[PDB]
Amino acid sequence: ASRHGQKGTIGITYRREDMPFTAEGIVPDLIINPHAIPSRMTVAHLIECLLSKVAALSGNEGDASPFTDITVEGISKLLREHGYQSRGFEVMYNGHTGKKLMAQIFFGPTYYQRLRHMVDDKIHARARGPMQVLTRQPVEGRSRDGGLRFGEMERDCMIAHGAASFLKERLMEASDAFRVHICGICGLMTVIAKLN
Amino acid sequence: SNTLFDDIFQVSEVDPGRYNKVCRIEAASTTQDQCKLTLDINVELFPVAAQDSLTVTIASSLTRSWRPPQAGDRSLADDYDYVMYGTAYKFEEVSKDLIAVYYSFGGLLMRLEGNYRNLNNLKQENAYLLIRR
Amino acid sequence: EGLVEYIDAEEEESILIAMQPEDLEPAEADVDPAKRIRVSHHATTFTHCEIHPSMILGVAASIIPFPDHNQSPRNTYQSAMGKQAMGVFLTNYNVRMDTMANILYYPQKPLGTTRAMEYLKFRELPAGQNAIVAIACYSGY
Amino acid sequence: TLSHLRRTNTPIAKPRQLHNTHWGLVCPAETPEGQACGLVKNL
Amino acid sequence: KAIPKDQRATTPYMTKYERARILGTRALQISMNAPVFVDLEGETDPLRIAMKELAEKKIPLVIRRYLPDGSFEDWSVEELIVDL
Amino acid sequence: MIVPVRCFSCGKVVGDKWESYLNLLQEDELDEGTALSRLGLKRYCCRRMILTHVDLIEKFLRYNP
Amino acid sequence: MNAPDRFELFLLGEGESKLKIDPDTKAPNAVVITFEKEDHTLGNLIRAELLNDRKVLFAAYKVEHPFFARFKLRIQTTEGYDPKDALKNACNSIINKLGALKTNFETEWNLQTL
Amino acid sequence: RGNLMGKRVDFSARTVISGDPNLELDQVGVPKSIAKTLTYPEVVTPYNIDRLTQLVRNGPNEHPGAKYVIRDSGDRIDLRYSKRAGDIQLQYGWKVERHIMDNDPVLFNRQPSLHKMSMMAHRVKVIPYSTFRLNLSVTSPYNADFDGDEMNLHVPQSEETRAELSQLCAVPLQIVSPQSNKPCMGIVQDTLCGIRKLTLRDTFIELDQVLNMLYWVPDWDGVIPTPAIIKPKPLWSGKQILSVAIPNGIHLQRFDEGTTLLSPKDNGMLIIDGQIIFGVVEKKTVGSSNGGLIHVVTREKGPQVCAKLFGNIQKVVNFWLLHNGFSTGIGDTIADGPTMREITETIAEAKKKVLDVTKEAQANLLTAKHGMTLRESFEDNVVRFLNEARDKAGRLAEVNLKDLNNVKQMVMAGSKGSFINIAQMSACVGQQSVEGKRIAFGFVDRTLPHFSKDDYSPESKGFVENSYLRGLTPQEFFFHAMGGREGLIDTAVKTAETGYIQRRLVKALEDIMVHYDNTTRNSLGNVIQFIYGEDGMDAAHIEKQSLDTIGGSDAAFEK
Amino acid sequence: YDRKVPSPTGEYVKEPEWVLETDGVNLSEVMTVPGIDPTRIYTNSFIDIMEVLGIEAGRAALYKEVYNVIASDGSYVNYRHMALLVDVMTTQGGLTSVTRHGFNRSNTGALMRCSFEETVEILFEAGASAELDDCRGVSENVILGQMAPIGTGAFDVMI
Amino acid sequence: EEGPQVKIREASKDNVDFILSNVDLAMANSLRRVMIAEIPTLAIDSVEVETNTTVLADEFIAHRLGLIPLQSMDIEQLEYSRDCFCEDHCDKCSVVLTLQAFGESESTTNVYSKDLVIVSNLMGRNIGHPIIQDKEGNGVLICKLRKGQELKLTCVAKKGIAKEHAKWGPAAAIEFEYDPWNKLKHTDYWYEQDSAKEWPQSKNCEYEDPPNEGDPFDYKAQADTFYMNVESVGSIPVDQVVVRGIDTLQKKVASILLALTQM
Amino acid sequence: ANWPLPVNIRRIIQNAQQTFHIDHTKPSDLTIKDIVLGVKDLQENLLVLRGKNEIIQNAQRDAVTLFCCLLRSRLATRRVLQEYRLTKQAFDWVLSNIEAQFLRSVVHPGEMVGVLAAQSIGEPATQMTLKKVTSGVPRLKEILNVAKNMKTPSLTVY
DNA sequence: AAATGCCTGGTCT
RNA sequence: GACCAGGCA
Ligand SMILES: [Mg+2]
Ligand SMILES: [Zn+2]
Ligand SMILES: [Zn+2]
Ligand SMILES: [Zn+2]
Repeated sequence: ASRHGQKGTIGITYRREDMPFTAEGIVPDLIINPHAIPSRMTVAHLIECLLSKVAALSGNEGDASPFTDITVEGISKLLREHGYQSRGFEVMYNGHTGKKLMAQIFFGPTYYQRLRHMVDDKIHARARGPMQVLTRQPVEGRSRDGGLRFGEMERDCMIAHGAASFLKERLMEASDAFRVHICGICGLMTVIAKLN
Repeated sequence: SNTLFDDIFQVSEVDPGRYNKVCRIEAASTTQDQCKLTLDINVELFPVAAQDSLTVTIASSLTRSWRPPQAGDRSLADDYDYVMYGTAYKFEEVSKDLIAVYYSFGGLLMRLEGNYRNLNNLKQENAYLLIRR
Repeated sequence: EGLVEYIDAEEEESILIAMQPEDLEPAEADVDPAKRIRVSHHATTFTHCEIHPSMILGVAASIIPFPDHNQSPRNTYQSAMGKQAMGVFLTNYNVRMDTMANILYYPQKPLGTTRAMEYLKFRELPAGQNAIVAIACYSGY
Repeated sequence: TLSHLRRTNTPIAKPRQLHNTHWGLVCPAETPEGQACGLVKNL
Repeated sequence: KAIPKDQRATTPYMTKYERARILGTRALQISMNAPVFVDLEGETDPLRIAMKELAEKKIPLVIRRYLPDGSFEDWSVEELIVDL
Repeated sequence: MIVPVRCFSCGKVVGDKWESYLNLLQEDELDEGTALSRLGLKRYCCRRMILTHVDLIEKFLRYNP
Repeated sequence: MNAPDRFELFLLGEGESKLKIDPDTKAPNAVVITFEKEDHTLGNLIRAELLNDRKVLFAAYKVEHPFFARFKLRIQTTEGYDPKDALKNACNSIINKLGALKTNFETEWNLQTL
Repeated sequence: RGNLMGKRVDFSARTVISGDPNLELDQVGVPKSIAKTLTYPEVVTPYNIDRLTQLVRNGPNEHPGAKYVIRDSGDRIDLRYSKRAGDIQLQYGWKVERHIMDNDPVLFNRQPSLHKMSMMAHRVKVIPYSTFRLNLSVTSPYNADFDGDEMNLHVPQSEETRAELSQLCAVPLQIVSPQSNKPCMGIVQDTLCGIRKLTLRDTFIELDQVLNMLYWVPDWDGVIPTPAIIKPKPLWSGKQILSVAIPNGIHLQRFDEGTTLLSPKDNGMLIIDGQIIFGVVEKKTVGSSNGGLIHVVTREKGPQVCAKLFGNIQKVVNFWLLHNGFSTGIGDTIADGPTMREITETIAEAKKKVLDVTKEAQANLLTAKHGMTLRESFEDNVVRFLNEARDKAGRLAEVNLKDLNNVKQMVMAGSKGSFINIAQMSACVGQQSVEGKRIAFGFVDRTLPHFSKDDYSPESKGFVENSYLRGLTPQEFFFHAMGGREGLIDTAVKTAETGYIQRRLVKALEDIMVHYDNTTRNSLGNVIQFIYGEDGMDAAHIEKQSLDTIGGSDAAFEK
Repeated sequence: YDRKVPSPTGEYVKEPEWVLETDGVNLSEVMTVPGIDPTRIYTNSFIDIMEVLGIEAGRAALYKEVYNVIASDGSYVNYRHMALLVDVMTTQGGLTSVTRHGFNRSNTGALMRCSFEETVEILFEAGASAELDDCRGVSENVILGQMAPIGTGAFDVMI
Repeated sequence: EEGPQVKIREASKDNVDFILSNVDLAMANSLRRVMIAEIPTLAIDSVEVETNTTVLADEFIAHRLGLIPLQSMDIEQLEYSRDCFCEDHCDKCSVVLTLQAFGESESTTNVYSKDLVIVSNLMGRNIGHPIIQDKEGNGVLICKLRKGQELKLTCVAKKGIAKEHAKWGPAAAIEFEYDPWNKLKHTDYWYEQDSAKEWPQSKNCEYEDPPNEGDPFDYKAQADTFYMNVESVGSIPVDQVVVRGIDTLQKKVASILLALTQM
Repeated sequence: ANWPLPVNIRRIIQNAQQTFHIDHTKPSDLTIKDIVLGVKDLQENLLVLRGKNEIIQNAQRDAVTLFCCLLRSRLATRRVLQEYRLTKQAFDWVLSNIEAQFLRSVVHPGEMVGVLAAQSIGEPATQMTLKKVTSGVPRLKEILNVAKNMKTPSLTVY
């Protein structure tokens, strides 16, 4: 995630070549979709880039302190003196093709955090393992190789899909499943089973 | 193997409404005051301007996958400069002793107004637009 | 030497506080169009002046660059995530035996700092890297 | 760690609202989402 | 409480749910090495087969439509129209 | 934790320029900016690599055993 | 843990041949050649050359999924012209130009001082 | 609640999800490992033994393999341990718990599941790496996004069970949802933002690409369509090729504000014989709207054909965009120099109005409207005054934005953004508010200790004049923060309270269904509706039509 | 207020009209007031509309209401849906809440009520007065792990 | 000569700014990529750790070793271990270096790549030599030790390519521009007023003629002439990256030709 | 005049407009009897119920009234002839078409509307989060609970 | 009498 | 069992 409340998981990695590139030959370490910006109004993010760019260039620590007189202009003014378009855009060429990209792109350095919680630490996936002794129902947690909760809410959906059979198969054949003997007179599980 | 409409037009206005490679042209017809024209033209490939003498042609000839060169030494309804292909959609009664039509060249549009075209103008997809000088 | 005082919310009720000292105690005798707009120092009453507004913040939010160019709630989110970030939580992580520890291989101090990170020792034990990012529609992935 | 050591909890009319008087004392932003939002504060 | 083949008011058309259960149940029989009343143009998946046993009205199954009182109406997959 | 061998971004070996960089700062009394350029680090992908590094190892070495 | 070995990007595994040639079914004199453990570098280069031949009516290519390193080149040529030939030629014309560039560069590189 | 109606079931799997543009709408990407765990009891049959035996030989740790072999007696031959695991001659009648393979039907859901759409059947597609991979246009029904959401997968165990998923709960079958009686899956983000550009009249494509785009569409009839242009250069338009995605027989008329079978603004929409004639393609056309190219294509060509429509449109548009590129930066939030001037003063007068009201009010000259305190009326005015101010400075900003401005550029597609976003990012942010009122006097008669007692001026009570661009001032900050909080809080509330309602409704109606006499009764049999929805018509098979006999002058009804 | 109205010439026009909105309710006495059009007087207090105009009207408002909640949010929902609700809320001749005080008392088998807020109790007052559950509720067949009268389990299949 | 033709401007041990003209953009690129990703090289691809009393982790150190650039000119006569008929490795498919460092002084001993010590028999081929461009001659700073810290390693450098791993890239960074003035109109610049006053002007413009005001749009022109520059890590002399690049690409092509044949 | 009804007639028409290539230049072969009597007859084969008795035969009429209105206003003599030059063939097709579609738009016994509805209201409800009345969640809550202490009562008189 | 769903993890009796 | 911390919403 950036430092502006914008988290995201990786969706694929591209090797240097397949990546879009700068005429200078610089290529991005990360690419985020423009669409995660208009609505979140997280402008500072954009700014920070403008700043961090200029900074890295001129080897100056970029001062993004809150209430200061630091302007997006004063910065854009500095970045131009550095031979770059005053906003962060930079013509870029499509890695596959080498051709130019019809749309210049916001390119610069931005401080990004590596959050904990990594797929591999979550990928649980069970196919009938150990069950609770008390309910004869699958156990909780993945550290124990348990089952996923097909709670109330999921059921309603199945009911809504009119998929009667599936439901039975979910709430029975998988998890609780037990055979009991009953008295054909007092429907109680009071019938001594002597199978032999 | 035909031709369906010929006519020189005088361009009165050229409008580039927030497009840099397209302008919507409106040129009147020399000869029959009844005929007027509204067209979308790629001003990047075929400039135009204030009062030009444009020659227009329609037809439906010179639908199988498109091919390109070779015939560069074959057929050639290239007696013009600018040319388009399209599909016509609606024929309308401008009412009175006049009638109009609408063609779409992959989005580039054209409306033609007159009357004797009831015959000379097709009624189907086919429809090339040829312009010269 | 009485140049400062400790005020609690109760006494705060009875005082007038100027934000910036400068910008709030010169006499009004052209303005940069890119700077935000501030009202005026209307008060012949000031008894105190803020050490520095950026101080109204605390640890977490302190590490946000320009959180004053950011939509309110997004600042709160970031503050909750800065605590899930990786980095060197202590130079002696190697000598401490504790349930899970996550350390960054090559921590980088941010190109974008806050005059309040100097005290939060951020630059010394950074949590995050300075990646070259591109906001662009690429493979659609 | 710094943030944990500078934390505040409030058990149990409107208490999770950021409040005027809080200015200067508690961080206006830092606070957990949902559950104990506004109840857990940070100096 | 039964209802003669006449005075039948239920939908002539087969409900999706009915066909999905019919499809399932035949697909299941087919998966259990049961005779196939159709000629496979080269099909192997039980369901895919069973689908084709229906497309050629050759599925010996009948649906019993219980009304809300207790009565019902027996319709045969041969009768029922499969538009959907 | 030690100067990254090579730049994440472009791959320009960089780990063989830390000490050089430091000297350029302390003795040559230069500003981080030029010091960089003199070391041949002209693009920002390769400038943040050194400029931002926080040589933590120097603090891990003070731990006796 | 679900990551595939890097070498699967350029090393054919078992039952994988560099090329597969199936006859397209939609058009005539059309062929879809699938390439294995090859990406854009080749695909696009050959697509571009294949479009210099005036007896070539069509030629496109696609890496259907980044995960995997393989692609498809489609070719349609003038009656009597076998695309496989249209392919052969292209690869050659390509190699030739390449050799050329190799030389001319090596030439210039030698007139250089430093 | 947690053991009888809600149990922990076997054959379930869960991980992080991420979008995959080269996966079909109705599929789902299952990471190899998970597939190697989840299994499916298939009985041995002459129509399969070869494949089955072959898999049993592949064993439990190579994908197309299996685990366990079940026999007549009911014994379980564990394929990973078993002197005889490299032996085993399959016998008709036996069961081979096999790995989950490609094309299996599986129930995929995201929680909370407050829909049918929250649980849908997808065709399996085993792939590398470890995240469920899903088509983007399957995003909204599950209400997912890829910032970290995890999703649950369940595998049918019975031949029937499968059928029940593939015939009733399949993603295709769910495109047109009965709740909103419109479709519930559109085209988003890149594909949407792009499709628009790709459509602009100004947008033309040439040979090399065209040929790729065409090929890119899998169902291509390989027949290169004739260029819109054949003159100096044979160029195709965007519409031209996109139309390849649209199948034949699809028709669609639109007409937005200024449309006119010549739509000078490339407005409305006109699609005939699956060929786009006029109009830029954006949300209204391809969104998940009522009239939509999707609502029409589902109803006309079939769920599946329409299922495909998605990938196609995507594959083409995505590719096109992959090569056109698109982005955004601060620059996109900067307004014309003279504009900020006109804006800053636009506010300058709003403040004077508030001030002029204020003095009026303090003179007791004000006339209190009926039912309101002269005090109430006062407040309401200022609030109105300030809102308008914001909205006009905002509008003022929206006009600068050149068609090339990426933000505006997304707003036009309808791919993210709205007036408000622009207005706040570019011009004045706005009047903060807590409990429907402008910031209160937490302190005695004042907002903060930086103001004098009794001060109802805008700055004092929460009016953030600046923009997110220019930056807020401490006070502004703090204020905007207060509102910020009010938001986050009722956010946490509006969730639980609703979650509860969602249930009471579900329990209350739970057992109500349309019986075989077209009636609608609950378990008891007690009739609730003599005809469902009063027309015994299914919600999905409905659409907003115009009753041409109600309106128009009496003369026109006659003419 | 704005009200479209058929004009003598046929077209619907906009004939604005004065309307009084109130901050307090007492329907029973206001209709009777002269000058007002008692045909249209309305209130968002369906209960009151119930007690005064009958239940069939109450159902109406009950919907008119719910609807407004959902549409004020720009959102739409097909009639039938809300219809069903309101009706289910309106068949027992009175206004039955979606709360436990309403539909769990309903006349239903014990088990359904079991799955909602007053299990324990519901099962006792159910045991005490020997209740016989038909076992035709979906919620109960779920408890017994059997198919239910759902799409797949409404019709029976036979040879 | 024939088509494709170059025009070196700059040149040194590391860079080679040059003009590549009369070629297809498709090629300019294919070339560019290949340079970046398929030219072979020698690099440590296996570290056997004997002792590590250091402050750094084993694999952390191992990672860096892999990244350390090694000589690779004669890599064309060193095999891929996966093709050598040896069990594991040998002197026909690898190069083994030893690293031994002991914290001797109480003044922090640094460990450079210049300390790797080729143990295997190079067999008289220029291969696997800690590349050093330092001024002081201490290629890369691998690690630092304290009072009495030990580090005893044994690495096995193998032939590889940027594709299996980036450590195997010889290229570093490649500049690449074409049509400095947007005559080709392959882009539509983003502006606030004058896209010409806001967007910089590339050095490459100087090497080309302007657009001539009223001239129409050149709708038939394609991309000729490209202004590149190859930076070089150094395991390979810059000239080579360009050649070997051209070579490799050329071989890749040939193998498809050879393919049809065996088909 | 815009109300959700099964069978988008407008479409069927357009889907005849070009399936039979209908030229707006020559006259149709439609008999005024054809159209008028045809449209009428169509209205007999829509059905939603099939009991042969009075009561049910009257329900069936009710449940179709509206749609039919749509149907009649659309398939009117002028219209058919002047608005969209159909032909005995096209027209005749359009009819057979509507029927089928209609029959396809009927609900299927089994459809679990109870839940289907509950959710259709609960969902768009969990999308609500914010001219002085009680709306949103609170109000919806007010309603469902059948509260008597509503905060924003009001009476609207005309 | 009731007060979202689900999911992972960590400490102490 | 007690309990708090976190992810999505
Ligand atoms: Mg989320
Ligand atoms: Zn008994
Ligand atoms: Zn670099
Ligand atoms: Zn060897």
